[PDB]
Amino acid sequence: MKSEKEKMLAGHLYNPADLELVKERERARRLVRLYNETLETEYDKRTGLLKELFGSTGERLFIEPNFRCDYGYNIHVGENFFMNFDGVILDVCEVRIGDHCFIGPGVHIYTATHPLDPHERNSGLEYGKPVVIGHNVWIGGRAVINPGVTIGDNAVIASGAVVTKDVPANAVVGGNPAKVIKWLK
Amino acid sequence: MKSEKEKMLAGHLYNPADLELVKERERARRLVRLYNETLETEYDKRTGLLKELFGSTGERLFIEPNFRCDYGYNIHVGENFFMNFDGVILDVCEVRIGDHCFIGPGVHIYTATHPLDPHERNSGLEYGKPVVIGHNVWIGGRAVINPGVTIGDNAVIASGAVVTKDVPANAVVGGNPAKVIKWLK
Amino acid sequence: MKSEKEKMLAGHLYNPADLELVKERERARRLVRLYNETLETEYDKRTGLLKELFGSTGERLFIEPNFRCDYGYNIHVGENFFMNFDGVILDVCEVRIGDHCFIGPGVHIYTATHPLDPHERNSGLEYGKPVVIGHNVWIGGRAVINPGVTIGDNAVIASGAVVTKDVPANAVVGGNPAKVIKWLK
Repeated sequence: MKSEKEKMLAGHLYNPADLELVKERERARRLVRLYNETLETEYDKRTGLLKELFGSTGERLFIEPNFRCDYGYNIHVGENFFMNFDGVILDVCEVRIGDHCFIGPGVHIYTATHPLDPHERNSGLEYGKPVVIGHNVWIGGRAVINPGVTIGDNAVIASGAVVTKDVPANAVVGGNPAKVIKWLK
Repeated sequence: MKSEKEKMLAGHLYNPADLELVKERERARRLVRLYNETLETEYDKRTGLLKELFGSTGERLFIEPNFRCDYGYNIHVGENFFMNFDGVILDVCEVRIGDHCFIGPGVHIYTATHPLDPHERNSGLEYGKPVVIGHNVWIGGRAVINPGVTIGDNAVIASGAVVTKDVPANAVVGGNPAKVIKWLK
Repeated sequence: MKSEKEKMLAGHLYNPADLELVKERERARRLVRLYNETLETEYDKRTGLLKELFGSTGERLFIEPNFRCDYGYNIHVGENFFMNFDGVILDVCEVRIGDHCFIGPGVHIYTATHPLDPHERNSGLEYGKPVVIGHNVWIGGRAVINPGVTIGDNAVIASGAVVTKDVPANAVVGGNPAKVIKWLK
């Protein structure tokens, strides 16, 4: 019989008050606290903390504080990852990001969600849907990436865009709900 | 013969530079500073601080740092209140929230506003309009709730929604300005 | 024969990893760290730190922590400047703001941008376009102001608005992409 963690990772309904999940969120918040307190010149300390926090990385990555996440271990980024100030990644399920990603400030990436149904939501059970972002993606500042979304290679998300569905490779999308506004290839 | 505080709470034009109001904002920011500095495992200290800061609460509530507000005492939340990372509540007038509220990260709830007219606005005088949120409401991350809005029981605010008008009970709204996208239950 | 800083300020492609630019960014973050750590009652220290950080100011200005910026010296504000909690100003190029500005919380002002082509963007070279904001402007909470935008005197930006083009004087804009929704006269 599946644990709440197994249920969470599998995209099934789970209880976030589970003791194992609580311990793991406290661990993520501890590492995030240490991260957000580092000085602007402590690059090596920052790299080390991020490689410890995330599930996987490439050689190089840089994130401006403040940063926020749920678990840490569900975040997998490619080479030369960059995220500007005040980002939030709710990584209840996997968040997999490709190489040479540029993410602007105040960007929120969500895998966490609730049942829409009033009665179901009030159970207090939640679930997640993974987010996949390809290579050479630019996510404009203040964008919102919703659970279950896949963004294709070379795509561009306009600043302030609320992305509610998959974004094709080589597309620029913007607005809310975001839609294709330009093709690059 | 009304004080600036009395005019503020009544929804009339008032001067925020008023000494009494300045002191109360200083007090809110002090409690918010103490709150934001608490460690991820300091649940009891957090509960205590929020109960001191807010006008009223139910038995249990939890907010992820960072949190910001203006006064504290104008915020009234129901049972099992949860607000995720980096929320802002500008509580110049009352913000009343029902039970079992789930609020995502980076959500802003405003009761503070200015005159549209330039001379009127440069008077420097401001005003407020209260916000009322019902029971079993889910406010998606990065939503904006404007002054004067009432959100009905069971409603869902999509991530990134900018809510400019009342939301019926059992409706799902999304967009900017938010509109009804479906009905529930 | 131009330095990366000279290309940056002139709106040309530049490399942010330039040693001079890195030094200058570290200075800005240092001063921003000192600013964000100030207590709610340290008004004089706050005023001094902002006049050090910014390119130019009027007599009086106040920003609620947290604040973020890239360089500081490209930010020029007019008399009686106010910015609420959790603002971000990416001042790769000049951000010039007039007198009596009220900026709500969580507002993002960008001058930094990337090429749309992924090979061109993957060069890692970036560029900037200045933002100009007139006098007596109200920027609603959670607005996003994109590079190259000019906002006219007495304009009002609705909360949550994503401003992708110039805003006429005496106009109210709202939405994403923002459009004029009311003329003030």
